[PDB]
Amino acid sequence: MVDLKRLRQEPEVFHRAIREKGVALDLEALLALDREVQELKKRLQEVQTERNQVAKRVPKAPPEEKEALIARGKALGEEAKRLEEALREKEARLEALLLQVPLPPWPGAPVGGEEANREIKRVGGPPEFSFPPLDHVALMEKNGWWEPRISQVSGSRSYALKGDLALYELALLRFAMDFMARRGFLPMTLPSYAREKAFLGTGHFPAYRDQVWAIAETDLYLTGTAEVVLNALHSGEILPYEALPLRYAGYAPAFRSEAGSFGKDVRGLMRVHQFHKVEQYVLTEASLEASDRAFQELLENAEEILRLLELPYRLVEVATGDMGPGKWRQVDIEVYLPSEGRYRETHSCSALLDWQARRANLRYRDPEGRVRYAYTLNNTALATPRILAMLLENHQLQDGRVRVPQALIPYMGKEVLEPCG
Amino acid sequence: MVDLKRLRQEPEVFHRAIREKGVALDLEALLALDREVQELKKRLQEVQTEEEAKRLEEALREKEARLEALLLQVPLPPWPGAPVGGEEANREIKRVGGPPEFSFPPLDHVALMEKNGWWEPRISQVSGSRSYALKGDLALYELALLRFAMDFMARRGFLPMTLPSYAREKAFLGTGHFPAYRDQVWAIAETDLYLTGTAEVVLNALHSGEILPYEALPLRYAGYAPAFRSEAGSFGKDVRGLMRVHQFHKVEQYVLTEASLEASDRAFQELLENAEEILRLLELPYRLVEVATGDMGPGKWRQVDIEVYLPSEGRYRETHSCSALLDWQARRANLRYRDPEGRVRYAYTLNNTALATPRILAMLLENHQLQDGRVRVPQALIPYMGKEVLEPCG
RNA sequence: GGAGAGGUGCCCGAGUGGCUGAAGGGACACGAAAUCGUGUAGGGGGGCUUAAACCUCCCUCGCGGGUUCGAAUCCCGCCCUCUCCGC
Ligand SMILES: Nc1ncnc2c1ncn2[C@@H]1O[C@H](COS(=O)(=O)NC(=O)[C@@H](N)CO)[C@@H](O)[C@H]1O
Ligand SMILES: Nc1ncnc2c1ncn2[C@@H]1O[C@H](COS(=O)(=O)NC(=O)[C@@H](N)CO)[C@@H](O)[C@H]1O
Ligand SMILES: [Mn+2]
Repeated sequence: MVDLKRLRQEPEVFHRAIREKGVALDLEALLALDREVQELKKRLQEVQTERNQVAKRVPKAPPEEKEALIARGKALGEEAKRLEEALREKEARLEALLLQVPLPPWPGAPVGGEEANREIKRVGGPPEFSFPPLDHVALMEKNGWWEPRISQVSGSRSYALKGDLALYELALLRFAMDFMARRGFLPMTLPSYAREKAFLGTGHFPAYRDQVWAIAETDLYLTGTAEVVLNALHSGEILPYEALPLRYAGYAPAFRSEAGSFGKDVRGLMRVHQFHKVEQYVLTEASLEASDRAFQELLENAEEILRLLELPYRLVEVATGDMGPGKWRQVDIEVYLPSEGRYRETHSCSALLDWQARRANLRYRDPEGRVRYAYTLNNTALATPRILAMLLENHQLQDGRVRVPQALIPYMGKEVLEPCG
Repeated sequence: MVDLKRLRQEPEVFHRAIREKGVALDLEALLALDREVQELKKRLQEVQTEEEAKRLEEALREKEARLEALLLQVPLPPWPGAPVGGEEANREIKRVGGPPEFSFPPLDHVALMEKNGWWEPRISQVSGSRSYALKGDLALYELALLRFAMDFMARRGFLPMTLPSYAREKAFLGTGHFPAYRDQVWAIAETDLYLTGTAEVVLNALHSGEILPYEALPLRYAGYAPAFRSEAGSFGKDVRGLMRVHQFHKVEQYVLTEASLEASDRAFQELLENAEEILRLLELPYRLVEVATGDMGPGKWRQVDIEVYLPSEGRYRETHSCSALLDWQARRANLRYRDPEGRVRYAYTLNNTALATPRILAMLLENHQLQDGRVRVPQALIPYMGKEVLEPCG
């Protein structure tokens, strides 16, 4: 959600954002409807002022006028009722249009679609094996960690791990939580479902609604990320300035429909319906300086996690057309997956300024007493099992076993993962 | 699913089981409908030796479809040692550990959560009633308990597994969750998928259609998966806080064994001792409860619940539920094995909770609370938490 | 799936139709141990103004709608909380 007052006064700023982000939105029709709504409000307020007048002047009034004054206030009520209905319809349509308005991206973001995504940093590189390397699926098959029977049970885009790799998945999640905890972030375990209000607050609705699984015969939807829950926690609250910034490390199972992924990542751990993810969520004051600081921290935290996992990664600056309607800036972190001979996303670091805060009604009281919309940020801490794909391939041994990075030995109690069958 | 031939030979035994388990099922209408399917098969065999033949096959389909939906409701006879009656007839087998002694008025787990800021009650507005969200050390504690249960089970000879929380209809039918407990399961809209209330649904479905080798038996699985349940109660101390919620985490013990009462009794005992030893290591007072036939479920041969003591309520609360189902699930899920004589037989299935959060946290908080309001960590969990006492956040 | 009790400002809480955007107590801040005094919601129009400040009007007493001359108060739907039952 953008500032409506700012939208009226700098509309070309938002029209340029619409184009660069590929949003299908008629900004002029939006501005036309807004002017209708504002006019109709003025009318309603005119009737409501008379309503309140007449109501105040009925009690102490001469009986000879009493009848006429009550009948007059009754007609005022019937007209306000007619205006409220007209205003209710128009504001509904204006809401649907306003939920599509994108936030203008930061100038440094490449303008274009996915093609314009541009690498900015690279740490470590493709490993050089003195043996023919195996893909992660094959490694799991060799070590007996893969349960292919799960597709018969649960359908495509499902997975089930066996043996040490199952314990490895749960260790990776705790490894990420412990890391985030000792970086100042408050750990939280959260549910994986919420009502529509929460998806509207983050921006997942309406733009990404087909990516969400709904729970039938309920008003609930399965969340694809703990961001949905963490962002909705403080809706309608006016937080104190001294509480800021809020740094949350929320773990929750994730569910994703993966609509429109027909033909992409059909086999493996890369693109499944249900996974595990530890989320970084930051709520800070309405300051570019503070947002830039939190953004850098979220990136560094994710990078450090990958450094401890001993994985070669790269940062990618995401282009306007691949960035999302609400994003000021987005930087993806990609880890190299040899079997695909290319880097694959593992994290997505996003600054959204007040765009989510204006949807979820996230506000704080600054030191001077002014209530202002906060700025929100989020980034992956660690998500399984996609990360396991890189871990298996980058840490495979000659004999087909998989090493465990130094930082994970205390969690697993072994230096090399033991096979099952 | 019960054996058809067994049902024809001894119908009185399955009348007794319907009465003692209280199943809304007319067995005489099922038997009559079974005879009616047999008569239609006697007409077709006379046409096979010698349009009218296709009309008898279009009636057969309908009759068989009705018979199948009605066979899925036939209960398994319980073991004689099970009390007859409802929940009131549940009999305490034993109890281990005494109620805790406090030199101060104990707090309930919600109050302990409020005091230390381990609670996020704002989740009710985000996700609706009957939800929870943990903060600080209690959040870390929940994840520690799950890894602890998986490490324990893995050292006890069970194969650890991380599993999805959704499956197709066949898997719920295969365990018995469908059609009896359909209204306890959330469906995923615009899919043919349903959210599982227990990893039992996935573990039982894995080997559907396979003939397992005798040597591979017994199968011992410790599957972890988030759990989803449509009914988490309404309000009150029975559901308040961490006690009953729509989504939770559970580590599931699941055993598939050969078709012998000896093998099943051995497995049943193992599932108990595992949960008991988990509760022992968690330093929690618990008790075992034999479940009566009417509170047992249609497919259960024997069910023992394990309950843990909750001081604020001065009562025991169910934390584990240990079941033996003989081949009642195997006949639904098509779980078969080859015995040493080379004969294909339906296997026996068992399951029991290993550990489920966050309900177990309610007992942990109240039983291990200190005077100042902190909560100590049992020795078995210090390596997982890195501290002896849970520190507060807010 | 039911029964009863509720939801008011920073919190507890008074309000059986207008004297209530709101008493009293606590908390906090400021000013003049205890005491006294003052202060203590958000949103949106309009006037004036560069702006701010100031003046004025409208909406919100969990959310939305309805009744009425008039609603925090009465009705309806939804949401949440507590206690007892159902599963
Ligand atoms: N379908 C999927 N299967 C497996 N992992 C996935 C899937 N979708 C996302 N992930 C993992 O979750 C991470 C976050 O995904 S994201 O949508 O791009 N970003 C977010 O959700 C933000 N909340 C920041 O985490 C991905 O980088 C990837 O590691
Ligand atoms: N709605 C719920 N909220 C919190 N915990 C629950 C909930 N439902 C079940 N549990 C926990 O999960 C355990 C297993 O529940 S059970 O249905 O009785 N048993 C099973 O599901 C069997 N598959 C064995 O686990 C319970 O004993 C309890 O500890
Ligand atoms: Mn209910």
